[PDB]
Amino acid sequence: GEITSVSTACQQLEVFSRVLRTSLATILDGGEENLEKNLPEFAKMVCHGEHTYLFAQAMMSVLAQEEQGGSAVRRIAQEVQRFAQEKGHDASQITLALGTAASYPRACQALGAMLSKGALNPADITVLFKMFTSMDPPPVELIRVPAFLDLFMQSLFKPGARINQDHKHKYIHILAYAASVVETWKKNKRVSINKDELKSTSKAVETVHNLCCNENASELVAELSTLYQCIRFPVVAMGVLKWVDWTVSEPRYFQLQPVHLALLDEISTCHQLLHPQVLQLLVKLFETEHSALDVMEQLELKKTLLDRMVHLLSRGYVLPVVSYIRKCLEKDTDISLIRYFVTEVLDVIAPPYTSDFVQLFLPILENDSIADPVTEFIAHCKSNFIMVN
Amino acid sequence: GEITSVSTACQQLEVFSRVLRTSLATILDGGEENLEKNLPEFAKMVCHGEHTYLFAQAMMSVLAQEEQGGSAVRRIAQEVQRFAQEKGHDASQITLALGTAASYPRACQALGAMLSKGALNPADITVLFKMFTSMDPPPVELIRVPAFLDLFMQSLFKPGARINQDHKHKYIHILAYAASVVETWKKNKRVSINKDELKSTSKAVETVHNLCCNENASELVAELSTLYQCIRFPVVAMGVLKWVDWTVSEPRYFQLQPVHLALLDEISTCHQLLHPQVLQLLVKLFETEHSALDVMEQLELKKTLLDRMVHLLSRGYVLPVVSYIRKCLEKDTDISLIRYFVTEVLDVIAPPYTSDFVQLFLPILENDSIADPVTEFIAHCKSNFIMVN
Amino acid sequence: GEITSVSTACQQLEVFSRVLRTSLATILDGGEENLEKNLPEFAKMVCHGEHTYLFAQAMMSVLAQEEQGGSAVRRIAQEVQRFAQEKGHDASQITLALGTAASYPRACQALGAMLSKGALNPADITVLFKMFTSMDPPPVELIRVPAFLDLFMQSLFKPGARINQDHKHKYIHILAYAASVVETWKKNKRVSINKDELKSTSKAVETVHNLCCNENASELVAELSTLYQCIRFPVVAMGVLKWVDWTVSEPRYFQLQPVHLALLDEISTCHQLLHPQVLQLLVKLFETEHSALDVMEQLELKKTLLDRMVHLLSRGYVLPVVSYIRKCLEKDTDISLIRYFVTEVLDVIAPPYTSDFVQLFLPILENDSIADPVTEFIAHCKSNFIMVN
Amino acid sequence: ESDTGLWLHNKLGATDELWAPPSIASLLTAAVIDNIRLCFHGLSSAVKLKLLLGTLHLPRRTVDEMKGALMEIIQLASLDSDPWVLMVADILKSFPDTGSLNLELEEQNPNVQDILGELREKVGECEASAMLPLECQYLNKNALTTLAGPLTPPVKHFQLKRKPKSATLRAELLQKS
Amino acid sequence: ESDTGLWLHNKLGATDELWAPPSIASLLTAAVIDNIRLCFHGLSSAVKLKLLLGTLHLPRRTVDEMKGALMEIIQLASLDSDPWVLMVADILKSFPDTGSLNLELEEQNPNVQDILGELREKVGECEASAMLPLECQYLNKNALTTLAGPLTPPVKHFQLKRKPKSATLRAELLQKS
Amino acid sequence: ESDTGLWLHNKLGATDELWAPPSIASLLTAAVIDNIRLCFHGLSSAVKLKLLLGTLHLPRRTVDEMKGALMEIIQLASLDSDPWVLMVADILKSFPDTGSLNLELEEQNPNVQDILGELREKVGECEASAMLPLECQYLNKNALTTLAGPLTPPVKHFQLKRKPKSATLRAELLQKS
Ligand SMILES: [Cl-]
Ligand SMILES: [Cl-]
Ligand SMILES: [Cl-]
Ligand SMILES: [Cl-]
Ligand SMILES: [Cl-]
Ligand SMILES: [Cl-]
Repeated sequence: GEITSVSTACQQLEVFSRVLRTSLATILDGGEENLEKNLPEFAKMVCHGEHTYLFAQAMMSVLAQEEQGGSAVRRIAQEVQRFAQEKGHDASQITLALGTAASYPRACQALGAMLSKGALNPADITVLFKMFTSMDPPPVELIRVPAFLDLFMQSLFKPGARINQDHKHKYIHILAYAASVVETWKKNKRVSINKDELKSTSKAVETVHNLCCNENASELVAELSTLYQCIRFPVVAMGVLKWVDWTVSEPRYFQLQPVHLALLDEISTCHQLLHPQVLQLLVKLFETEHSALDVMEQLELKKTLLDRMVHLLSRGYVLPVVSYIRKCLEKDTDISLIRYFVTEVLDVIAPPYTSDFVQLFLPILENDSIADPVTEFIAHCKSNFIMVN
Repeated sequence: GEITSVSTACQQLEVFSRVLRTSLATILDGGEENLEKNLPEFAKMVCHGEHTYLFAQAMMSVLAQEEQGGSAVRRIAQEVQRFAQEKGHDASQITLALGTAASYPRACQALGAMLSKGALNPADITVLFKMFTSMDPPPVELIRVPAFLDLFMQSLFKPGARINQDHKHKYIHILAYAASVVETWKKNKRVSINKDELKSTSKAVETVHNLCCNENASELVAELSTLYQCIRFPVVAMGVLKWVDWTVSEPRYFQLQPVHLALLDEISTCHQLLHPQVLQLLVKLFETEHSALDVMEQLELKKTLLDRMVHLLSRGYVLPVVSYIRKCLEKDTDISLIRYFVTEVLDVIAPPYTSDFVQLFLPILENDSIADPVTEFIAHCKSNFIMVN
Repeated sequence: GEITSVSTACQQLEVFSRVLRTSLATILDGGEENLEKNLPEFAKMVCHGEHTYLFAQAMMSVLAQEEQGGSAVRRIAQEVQRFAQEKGHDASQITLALGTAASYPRACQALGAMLSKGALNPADITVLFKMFTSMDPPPVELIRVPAFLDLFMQSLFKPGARINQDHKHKYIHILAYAASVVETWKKNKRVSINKDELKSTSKAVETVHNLCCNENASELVAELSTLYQCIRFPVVAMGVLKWVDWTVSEPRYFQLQPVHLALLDEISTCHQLLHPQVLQLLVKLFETEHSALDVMEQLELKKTLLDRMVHLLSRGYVLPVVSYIRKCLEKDTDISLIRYFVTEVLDVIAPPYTSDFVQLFLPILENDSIADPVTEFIAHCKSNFIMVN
Repeated sequence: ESDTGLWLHNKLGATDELWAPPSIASLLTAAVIDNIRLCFHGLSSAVKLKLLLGTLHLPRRTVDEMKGALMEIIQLASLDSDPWVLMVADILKSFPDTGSLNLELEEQNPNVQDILGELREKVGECEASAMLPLECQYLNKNALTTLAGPLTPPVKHFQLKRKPKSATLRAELLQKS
Repeated sequence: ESDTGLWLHNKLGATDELWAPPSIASLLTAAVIDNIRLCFHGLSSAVKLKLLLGTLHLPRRTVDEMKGALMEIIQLASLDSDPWVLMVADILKSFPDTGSLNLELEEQNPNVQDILGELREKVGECEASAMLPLECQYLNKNALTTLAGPLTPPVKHFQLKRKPKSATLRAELLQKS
Repeated sequence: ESDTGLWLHNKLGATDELWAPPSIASLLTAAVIDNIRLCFHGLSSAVKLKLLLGTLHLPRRTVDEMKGALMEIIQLASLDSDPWVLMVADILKSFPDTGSLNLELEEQNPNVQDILGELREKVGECEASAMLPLECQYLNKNALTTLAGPLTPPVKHFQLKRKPKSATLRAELLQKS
């Protein structure tokens, strides 16, 4: 409810510490669903200065050491590291000093360079490649940095792109290595390295990479069966999701008769960890002002985007999806589109329902209740559910 | 604010107990006015299973033993017993085992039979009748069960009805006995039985019963003076109220030129305990969709129903009446009808006013304040009342 | 939220004391800005009876003795004393017995007489005048009573007025004495009296007094430079403000082509203590129903009154001014006028902004945000400010 | 009977039904009652709750005959693991001998103690103009006052200057005759 | 005077009036004051509150004459049963001798102690830029500063890039002459 | 260098910049590092915070050379008056020798103790289906399970009677080939 300037909140360490404590509490409460809202209010404070960034990241690293739920703080720290990156702040020096990355001179050097520049160069890629091919490769956790892996996404699956054919296998291998290789440790000593899945994963990435850069895609439908099989690899599904994003999000795309969106249903079915990104994309395309499209074309397109949400919902990502439809209803979107979402959802769901679902789906039902599965759902809820306190 | 499924709330005794504690607290807070709202949320939980019904009713019987306000819990228990009945659950076995009804074999047997079937039969009525005619009749509290007395209402005052003339006096006597007879007790020993009012009460019921079953009523206005005198007996007033209900509530009734509603004013004037039922009826008829009636006829009819509310209000049932008019204003009803209620009420009331009345009647006054007694009331309130905290 | 009758709150001393404690707390919280709202709810209770007025004023005098902030309670007491006056209650006897005014027989006698009658008479004015001309004059704090000084305002600066020329210098001198004379005390003993500013202040008042009573003003613009110089004296600025008030507030005034309002800008620039009165006047003229004025004339006139608010705002009275524009927006005034205030304010302000200002000016910005300095302000706020808790 | 516990599952194991099924009196044979002590340990809570509540639906004659067997079952239920079975066993322990339920339920029973503790205080807070039972609506004043005491008159929220429009309507309908 | 207490009821017993009625100074005869000690016990609180407050409306000459009788009445009021009468008697006890009210009111007076206790702390919390009395609005800076200290400057909520439209308006009206 | 502290103000005194300026590695000459111990006392907090954070941007070779001088400065910072300078000095004290930051920060540090105290309890409260780091989104199941354990399946908020419209769309696009 109260507002505060960034400068004031950072001037006193005492004051900054208190806001950090409540902000972090809120983000941990909001879960991954409300992450996109609760994050920037914290990140803006933390990224005010390099010293403020240092202190907050030191606090988050210590919390991340907790066996029970410490991973959730590591997520928050990575979200903030991305905020700094997108605002032109270089936080690679801090990120590497923050962990055990500095324990390996050569690799940490090459990794920090690329993280500072924000792109992948063949020089530092070869240095990493040779080391992971040797009899004694560095810990795989070193190349499993979100900021690093993303650089591969925009270099391998982005419409384009500038890349060297004599180095392409090195880019693919390092990515596939980060995605599939499994190490075993005992008392901080690495016992074995499992590379069984490295061959098939590397092939999956290489296959889809060749398809994406090609485009024209009209050849996509022909190799769809191969494409679906590769999507089962999470690293590949991320790539396809990003590729579909860059393809569709770019203006002057909707002049065709859409296979790009159809792939999203396969992504959702295979990978629950990608559901909040799939939805994030679907709501980005749902709120775009298509000035080049015809009115009837805008309506059907939005219906198409809703069909993706209903599919996503049917994969077990229901509460955040239902929540979004209620938000644009109470606050814009025409009534016909909201009624279509209700119709389609009520056509595939059945009791028992949880109270958490009813608490969100019943209110959206009784705002403009004129449309029988609707009244039957209301009758069920009235019979089987109770308000407390 | 939070919602809960019935199944979940009943699975754990610990959890069920906590909800019972807060639900009962709320109902006791809401008074008889907010009873119709706060009851079903509790009743649905309690009536989930016979074992849940048993536990809750055992808890309520123990609370009912409190000399100071225990009667209010007995009311709640009876409201829940009715909920179970209306949902097809048989809770007669529990109800009788709950009290000292089981102390009298013959009577308790006949009383449970009829309570289980939900109707009155001449067989079990005769068994009760002979016992209350003998030199040593059972305690009158035994036939003073709400569920039992209601069976008399739909058998004596309902449009109809199926009844035996050779048994009619037995039905009338038992009802009049429950309504008028007064026992004196000392150390759980009955000292005397007062039947002084049994003759006149029995006659009052018999008189109005003959009038109601007759109908056509066009003969009602002729015997109106007799009818008003009988209404002074509360048991008869209940009958007339139920009869007026069944008469008017039945579709295709409003084709006549209404004496049935006029009787309600006499009910209200004589019996304060029947005010929440009178209002409950008036709001049921006020919310009915009369598709057979003309638009102008619908308007005047609703004005007529409002005239009953203003009369009821003038009998000291003001706060629940004022509260209802504010509810349909803030949330439907046309402005003209709301303005008529304001006009009529302000034409008969005068200072001093209580803060409780002003807190409800002043807000309804200043929503669309264009209609002088109105501004004069506002001037009084502004001069004599203060907001705190 | 809860409402209470005045009678009930005063019948029990215990109850009255509790309401006094919370009411006073609220008024001290509301500051001078929310004073006009939080005052009448307290004053109505206190002015219920003379005994209630006595008790409350005794409590406030004791609180006023606190060196740290006791002056704020003296303000509240004076506001209540005015409430009693405006409701026909005479509280002069209590007011004088409340302080050390009763220590000086002659003066206190004359001062109470005029305070009881509510006007200035030459008889009691001469008694005060002779005493303040003698070698040993009474304490100046005695004539520094708000209720007294106001009597001078309506006698010297009101359109008119009934006054004696042989006594006029006595009226002027006493006022100028109260405004400029500075005494020094040591252990409740008056050491010296400084009258250095008495001559120039007396002249300033006399000059503007002659101008105001004259009128026709069309001669006002000619002597504007003299008028601005006199306004620097706070006592004179009060007079001009009151005079402008009586002039403009009187119906059938807006038939001319306005210098009266232009003087308000000079008042605001010179005296921060008069800002809440300047605004109080501006909002009184902004809410007047000018039935004699043309629609286009009503629009431009309201724009003119807004120009005074923007000037006032630029003098450091911003938060109460911004707050009023938001109140009439959320609750009436046409959109064009609200957009003009936004335009003019955003044309003269620049970073840094306080969070207190943003918390009020940002919400008013994003209600109907279509009008670039607007979006640039929003961009600044989004970059530099954070919501907490 | 062979596998008498399996047979009770096919009769009362229905999760849909949570109340006594129609013709429950015929399902509880006297011989079955004597067979319940043999197979009770393996029964589910749902079936036990239907079994125990079933004793209330038996005629006074049938109950008195196997009251010894009923006491044995109710005792078994008072040693159960399910808190619901335990609570029901404490309410019915007085039934087979007296035909009435037990309302002394606070002994070493935290739930009941917490319920009655909090609500007894709440009940006493709302003794002012407390709502009466439904039967009171059917009673003449003297019976009403004997049973529940004098009624509290309605709060006077205002003062009537004149009588409403309904007062004239009563006189009219009385003039028609 | 016969039934002097009955006569006070017909003069001050008006429940509508809660302040000193017009010509209250003429109602309080010196002889009446000496008659109040005879009939005070039966008077209502309302009349006593009009009686006690009435002493403030009497001229200094009239008060000083029967100051002994006034002290006797105020003492009687300090032994009253009504808390309002008691509070007023404690404020006026200093008046007949000094002509000023008593502001020492905390001695064995829970109400006053609770009022001043809570508010003294509240008053100190809002000493920052506290609102000044009304007379300060009429004072020249030197008198103002002597009395209330330096004024706190307005909070700077922004920074002026340019002067508003009202600045040009001042120059115009100065050019017209 | 003469007035080496004045020169640091003209290079890092910019209040606008709160992060390491471009080419900060070239500004921190080895000789300058040895000059910081001479002029540190007069430096502002802003410049010190740019100075201390600047050590992270120096290559491992440059750091190891003047690690003795860096330890001396970091020690000086641990005796500063600004709480921000003190906090940063405690995090970097492990750097010039190990190349890694210090995460043992609770020793006599009320702020850190209060942060970690409250949040360690909060982190443990949300261990149920806690959000995973971003790298997990890129991993095959076996690597994912090794690193973060089995994923909690989605909560079943309902039961699917039929498959949605998107199921038919998959079959169509597979038939086209
Ligand atoms: Cl997965
Ligand atoms: Cl369910
Ligand atoms: Cl009655
Ligand atoms: Cl009143
Ligand atoms: Cl000033
Ligand atoms: Cl700022």
